[PDB]
Amino acid sequence: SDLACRLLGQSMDESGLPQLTSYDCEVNAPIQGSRNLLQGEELLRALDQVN
Amino acid sequence: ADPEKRKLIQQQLVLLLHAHKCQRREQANGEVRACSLPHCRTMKNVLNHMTHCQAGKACQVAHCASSRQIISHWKNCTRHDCPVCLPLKNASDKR
Ligand SMILES: [Zn+2]
Ligand SMILES: [Zn+2]
Ligand SMILES: [Zn+2]
Repeated sequence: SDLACRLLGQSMDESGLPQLTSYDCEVNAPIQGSRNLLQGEELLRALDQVN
Repeated sequence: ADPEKRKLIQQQLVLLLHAHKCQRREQANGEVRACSLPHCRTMKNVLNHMTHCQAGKACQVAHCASSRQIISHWKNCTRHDCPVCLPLKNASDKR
């Protein structure tokens, strides 16, 4: 199917979609170097690089 | 931190990437729907919101607060091996 999507079922089983937050995500998987918030045009540019 | 929260974050990261991948592919070239995952439309709505919204830390919406964080991580992360960043950067399956 797709490489990224490998056994999504693993985590998808837990309710469906969670109610995570900026705090929870920052705590669990800290941004390399220094914490920030990637926003606007740069989001789509970052998502495009998958191709 | 908690391992099951990491599991949840892993799927959010993959789903958010799918939302744009699906959109991109469909617009570029398609006949049969590019989409596979049910939750894709939910992430597409979140994707649209993220670009318009500028509150970030202050945004009360779970999705907005989370989605900015996952993309921030993936963009900055240049680690030897990370449970999401590595397979995304260097796809194991190639043709
Ligand atoms: Zn889709
Ligand atoms: Zn927002
Ligand atoms: Zn990483």
